[PDB]
Amino acid sequence: KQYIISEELISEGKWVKLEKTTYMDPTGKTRTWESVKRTTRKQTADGVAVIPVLQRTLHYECIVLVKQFRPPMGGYCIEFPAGLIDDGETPEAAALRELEEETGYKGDIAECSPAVCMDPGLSNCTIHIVTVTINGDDAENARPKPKPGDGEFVEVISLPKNDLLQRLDALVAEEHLTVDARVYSYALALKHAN
Amino acid sequence: KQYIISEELISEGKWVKLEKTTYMDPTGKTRTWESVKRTTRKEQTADGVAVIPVLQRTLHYECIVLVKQFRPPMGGYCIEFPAGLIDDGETPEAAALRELEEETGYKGDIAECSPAVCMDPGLSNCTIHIVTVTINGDDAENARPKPKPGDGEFVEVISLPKNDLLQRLDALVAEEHLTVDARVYSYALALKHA
Ligand SMILES: Cc1n[nH]c(C)c1-c1ccccc1N
Ligand SMILES: Cc1n[nH]c(C)c1-c1ccccc1N
Ligand SMILES: [Cl-]
Ligand SMILES: [Mg+2]
Ligand SMILES: [Mg+2]
Ligand SMILES: [Mg+2]
Ligand SMILES: [Mg+2]
Repeated sequence: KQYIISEELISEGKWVKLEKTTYMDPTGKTRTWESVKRTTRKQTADGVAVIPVLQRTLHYECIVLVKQFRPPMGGYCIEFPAGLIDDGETPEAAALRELEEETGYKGDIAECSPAVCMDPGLSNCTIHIVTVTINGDDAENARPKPKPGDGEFVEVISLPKNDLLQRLDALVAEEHLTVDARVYSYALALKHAN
Repeated sequence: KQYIISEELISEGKWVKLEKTTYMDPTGKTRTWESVKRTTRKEQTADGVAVIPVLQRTLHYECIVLVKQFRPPMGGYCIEFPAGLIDDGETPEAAALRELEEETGYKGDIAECSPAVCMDPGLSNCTIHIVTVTINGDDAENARPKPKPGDGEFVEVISLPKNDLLQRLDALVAEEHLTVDARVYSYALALKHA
């Protein structure tokens, strides 16, 4: 019933662009919407977010998270390991690559989501949420070495799965950090499931 | 270690603006970052709220109440948590309860409210409070929930069981052409993994 009529370019940067989307509402009236987009997409989605489950025997299962300075936020944020998918790359391969680059861990694919939207009121940005198990007992994951690219500066924070929300709340309280919405939504559901 | 140096405007629309952010990296080098921001924010702790509405009913499995909406940036329909911006002077809990009633028709009760969490921190400064709300479906006020949508709002309600959320979300994705929200998918994945 609703559909895109046309798109006007307001201001295109190098990486980000701002468009004025004109769309048909379900009654019949025409309405406008300043939509946001990325220029880097070719591709199933823009990027991937890795839910990395660190499994070590006789230890609590941990979720591997990344702390980075984020200039749009103007501060540090706790997030799932993540990054854009390169040209000629399946979402599963981008997940294992980004996981190793940012954390140093070599993981195995458990499952992969379809394209899911990030902030659909604001932007068109999508990701594949990729669940990855990491064998922490394997010798390749004994001394994990992050391989950061030019510009990335990532700090690894592994928190136990069984108390993820409470440990995230503790980090917000004593270090002024902004936890990611998807990380928080995941941590909430872990507690709510019971 | 890392901090904001300056923020110069590239373009400002009625609702969204694009800024050229300059920041210091941890090696001591100056770098730039195109950052997206909303013009509607002012004194609020976050831009908006996302409602995780747990519909509770005697001799019913708990349901998560979701909303289906055409989203002009995505160019199609999206399945999301009920959500909207926080009005000036409005507390996050009141915004959550109002938006839930407007989009679904349900009168909820506050369970818990998250701190400000980032929506897409590589792209924008946008934040929300994730407000968990219980809905007493046995109450007479929640018997015939009538959505009260504002100007330009056209919301359909989709209530799915909590114990089978991910599979029911996948079943909707296979049947029709629509995108599931990343926070909703993250929530459903956690319910599986717990
Ligand atoms: C979403 C949303 N919530 N509140 C407003 C004013 C918007 C908006 C409207 C058109 C284009 C971009 C926006 N960010
Ligand atoms: C995020 C991200 N992934 N890849 C690039 C080039 C960006 C980016 C960098 C600075 C400002 C805006 C952006 N979208
Ligand atoms: Cl798993
Ligand atoms: Mg990254
Ligand atoms: Mg990387
Ligand atoms: Mg809304
Ligand atoms: Mg609304």
